[PDB]
Amino acid sequence: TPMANASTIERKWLVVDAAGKTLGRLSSEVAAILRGKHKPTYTPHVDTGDHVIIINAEKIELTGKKLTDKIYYRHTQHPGGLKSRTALEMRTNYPEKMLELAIKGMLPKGSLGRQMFKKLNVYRGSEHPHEAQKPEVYELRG
Amino acid sequence: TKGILGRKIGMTQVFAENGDLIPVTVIEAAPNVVLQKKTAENDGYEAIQLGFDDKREKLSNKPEKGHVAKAETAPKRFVKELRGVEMDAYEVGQEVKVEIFSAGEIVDVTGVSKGKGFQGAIKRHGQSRGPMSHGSRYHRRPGSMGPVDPNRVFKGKLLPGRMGGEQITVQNLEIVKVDAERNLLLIKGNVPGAKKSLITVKSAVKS
Amino acid sequence: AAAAAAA
Amino acid sequence: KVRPSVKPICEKCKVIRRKGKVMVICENPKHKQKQG
Amino acid sequence: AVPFRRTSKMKKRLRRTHFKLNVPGMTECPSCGEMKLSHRVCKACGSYNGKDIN
RNA sequence: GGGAUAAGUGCUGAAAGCAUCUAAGCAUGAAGCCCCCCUCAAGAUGAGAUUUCCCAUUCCGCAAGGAAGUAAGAUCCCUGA
RNA sequence: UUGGCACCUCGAUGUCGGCUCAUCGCAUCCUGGGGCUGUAGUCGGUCCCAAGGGUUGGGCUGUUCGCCCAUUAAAGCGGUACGCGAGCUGGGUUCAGAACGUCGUGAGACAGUUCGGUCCCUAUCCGUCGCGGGCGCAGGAAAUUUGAGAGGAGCUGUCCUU
Repeated sequence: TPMANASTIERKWLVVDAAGKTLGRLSSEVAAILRGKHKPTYTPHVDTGDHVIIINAEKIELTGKKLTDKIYYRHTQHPGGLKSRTALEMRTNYPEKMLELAIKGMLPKGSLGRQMFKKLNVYRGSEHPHEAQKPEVYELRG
Repeated sequence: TKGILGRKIGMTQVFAENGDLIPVTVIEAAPNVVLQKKTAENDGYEAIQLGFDDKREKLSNKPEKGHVAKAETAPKRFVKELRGVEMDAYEVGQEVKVEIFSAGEIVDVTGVSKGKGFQGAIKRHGQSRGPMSHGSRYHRRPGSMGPVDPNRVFKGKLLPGRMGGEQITVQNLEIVKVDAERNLLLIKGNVPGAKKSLITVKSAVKS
Repeated sequence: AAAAAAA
Repeated sequence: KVRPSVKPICEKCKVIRRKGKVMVICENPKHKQKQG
Repeated sequence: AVPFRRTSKMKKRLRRTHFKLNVPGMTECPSCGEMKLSHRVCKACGSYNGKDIN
């Protein structure tokens, strides 16, 4: 009886700037955008969410002493395979997969989660190659 | 850096300037023709392509014939890249010869090692052998797969399999003699691979 | 005891 | 010396708190104490 | 060395995917046919490029 | 041999007019770490990149698409390591 | 480690010590960097940071352990069903025979000792080690490749100058 969209979803493109916000508070909003929680036509099994582009990923910041205390782990399937780096080294070299690990942590787990991860595009600032899609600038709610 | 690639013939012994006897590996490695120059603005990195041991037109494809048309040369059996050479210092179609190496230099030698087939753990991994007597039924076997508690075998457990056919690099070999007339390089020591196989000789990482 | 001598 | 009972041994000892750690520095180097 | 569970029908059919055998290298015999497998003497006419050698 | 470092050694300095390795800012510092040494690596479904060939047929399906022959190329079969 | 309880297994969870293969944690044996020393120098003592690598050949005993011989830079502690018997041996425990000492009238018994004594399995699935066939990578191909990631290696003695 209620509406449930399928193959009629219109997906927009959004640009999110990460110059002054946390890792962090923006990542939950980006995950909610990618899920489609901002649209009234949300249906939980058809991925009504839309594309988002994040620029200035190197300008991200995070409060406290997390630059030296937050540790990322990438354990292999080999014994003694625990490899670790700090948040400063992960931000300094390539913070793109920092942001994608944040979004992947806040996205749901499943086939739709891997599908909604594909709409995310994180780039080192401040230009993106998606000008042909004509993305609009999105301002964060807070 | 500099380098050249070719075919090794076999091993011999050469005494030089004293009574001392040197094991010598003979490599035919000339001429090599520059086929393609990789640039950072187009390919993303700097490298050159070297072609060796040209063949008949029956054994070469039309893409292979068209790829070597720019260098003005016959199609060649072996193509490999060298990275990173001193850019540019070589133009497309220039012949690289054995005169670039003097007979006192230190070079890196790499190649595909000899195949041994599917071999047991004793030969493939150097594992020690079980007793042949005192009632023992155990020899030539790889060992216990591990503990009980993980309920699985850990990755990296050394087991029988195919030995050889992989790329092996031997570091810091010395050129004994260079032969510009007969296109030969004489290298001190042992070189991986079988006879008439492809051997790449590059300058060592100094120092 | 617990001798494994099953036949 | 590293002990969890960092105390001023003599009158010249001074109690400091470098890096979130209670420490005693003194003119005598035998009185240097740290915890943690 | 004892099977813990029985193999289902679908797993057995998936294992029997590569159990099939290929069509031989059979070609037209120039003398009579038909047909003749490659690099062997024809069983019908007994000829091979192209004398009757039996 | 490089970069950030641990324990330590510090420089300039106030909270607290002094003093102070620290709360801001700069160093130095280990066979630990991340590279430089070697090897596998785009099924990295995020499937990347460069060079060079082959070309844009026929018949149905009004659209999507489906069959036959073929070019570049590869394979069946054979001589072998 | 010795214990306590008896929660799981008695329509079976094979138990010691060795062989083979290892992996992990430092409360670090050496090697690396330091502080304090009643550290003149060498050698030392104690306490920090550090698991990267390496941490032996025998005689005795089934032995772990332990003692001794000769080295070494050192011959480190533990966990993984006191790691590992569908990977291996049965010397000891722990069957059926026979003795010694002791107890029991006796049949017999003894963490008291000694001699001898059947260790099955053709791997279905997950795991691991190698090798192939498909399909994908918005045309079909032949080559050359960047590297997200992953694995390997990582030890040290002695002599001469200063």
